[PDB]
Amino acid sequence: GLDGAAEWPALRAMLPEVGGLRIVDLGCGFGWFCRWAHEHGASYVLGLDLSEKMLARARAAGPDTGITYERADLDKLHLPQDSFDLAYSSLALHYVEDVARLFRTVHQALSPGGHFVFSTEHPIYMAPARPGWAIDAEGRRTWPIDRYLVEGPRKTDWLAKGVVKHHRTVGTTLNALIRSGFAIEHVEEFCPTDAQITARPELAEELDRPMFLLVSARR
Amino acid sequence: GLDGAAEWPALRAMLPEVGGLRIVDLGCGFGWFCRWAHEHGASYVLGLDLSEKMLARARAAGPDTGITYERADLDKLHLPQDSFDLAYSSLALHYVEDVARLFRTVHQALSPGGHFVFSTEHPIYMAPARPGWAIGRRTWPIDRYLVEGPRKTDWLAKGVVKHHRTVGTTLNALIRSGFAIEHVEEFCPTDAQITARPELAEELDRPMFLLVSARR
Repeated sequence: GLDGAAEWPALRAMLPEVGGLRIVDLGCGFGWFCRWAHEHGASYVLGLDLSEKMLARARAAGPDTGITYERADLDKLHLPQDSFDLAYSSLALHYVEDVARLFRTVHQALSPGGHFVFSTEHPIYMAPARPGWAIDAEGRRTWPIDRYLVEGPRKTDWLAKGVVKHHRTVGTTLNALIRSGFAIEHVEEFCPTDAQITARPELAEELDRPMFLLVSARR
Repeated sequence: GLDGAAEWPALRAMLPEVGGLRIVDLGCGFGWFCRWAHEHGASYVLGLDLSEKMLARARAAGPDTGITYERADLDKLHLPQDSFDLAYSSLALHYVEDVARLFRTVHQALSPGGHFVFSTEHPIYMAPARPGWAIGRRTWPIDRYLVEGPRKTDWLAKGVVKHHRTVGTTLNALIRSGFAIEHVEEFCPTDAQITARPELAEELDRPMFLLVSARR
C-alpha cells in the first residue's frame, strides 16, 4: 500500500499534523491513506471514490468508527462548506478535466488555515505523444519531451489503463490554485532519495525525469 | 532590446504599475529594463551588474538622472532594508549558487506589499549536459532533471557556470524566504508571436524560460 509508493514519504512530509483533524481523501481507492490518517489520530476521515466495489473493500478493512466512505464523481464534486481541515488526493486530479472547479470546491470545504495536499502525474511525464525512455548514441538514458506547452487531454494511457489524463503545466496548476484562493505552501517534483534507490534499485531512473508533481496549498 | 525579447510582454504583464516606484534591477546588463522603468515614471532605479564595462555602457546610454548603476555580485548581494517597491531580474538568477540567501536579501530590501518578478532559464532547458533537439517529430530529450547543481554547457566557450534547480526548488526557496507566490509561467509564445516569428514554434514543445512573480 503506502509503503510500496515511492512518493508517499515525500507527500507525507508535506502534510500538516493529522491529529484531531477532519480530513477528506479525494480518490481514496482501497482507503490506504484513510486508514493511515485514522491510525495517526484524525478525528474524522471522509474517503471518496467513484467505484462502489472499491469502497466496499475499504469499509471491510476497518476501523468501525471515524472513517466514512461515500461514492463520488470528482468531475461533479460537492463538499459541505467549512467542514475539513485537510484535503488529500493521491494521483486522481490528473483525470479531472475542470480542475479549477474542483479547487474552488475544495477551497470552500476547508476551514480557514486548512490545507490541500495532492499528487499528480508531472507534466514532463504527461506531455509526450509517445512517452518513454530513449537511449542516445552515447548510451545515455533520456526522456524525450514534445508538446509540453500544448495543454489538453492525453490518450497515451487509454489503451493500457482506460483513462484520459489532462496535461497541464506546473504554472497552470499553481496559477489555478492561486486564482481559486489558495496560497502555495510547497511544490516538489518528486525525486527518490539515495537511500530509497539503494533499497529499490529500479528507482535510479527516476533521477532523469519526474513522474510526479507534489503540491501543498493553504487557504 | 526589450522589443526583441519574446518573453518581455509576458514578464511586463506580471509587473505592478511602475509609476512612482523605487526599483532594483538584479543583473541589469546594458540597462534596457532600467531605462524602460525610468521612462514609465519610476521614482528611483538601481541597476546592478557584475561587469563594470557593461555598467559604463549603460550609464552612457542615459539619462543624466533617474538611474543609478552599481557593480554587484549577486552571490553576495547587499541591499538596504525597506528601500524598494519592486525587484526585477531578467535571466540572471540561474548564475547564482545560493539563491535562497539572495531571496532573503531581496525580501528584506522590499517594503511591505512589495513585488519580486523574474525570469530564469527553465530547468527543462537547463537539465541536459548538452541541450538540443532530436528528430520526423521534434523532441527535447532530458536527463538528470532531478540532479541539481552546476551546469557547464557554456563553460568552455563563455566561461559561465549555470545552476540547475527544479521549479519546486525555486518556488520553495521563495516561500521559505517570506514570499507569497503570485504567478508562475513556463513561457509559451502566443500564436500571434509564432506567426510573426516562425522560429518560435519550437517553444510549444519545451519551455526555455520560467517566469515568477511574488509578493512580500
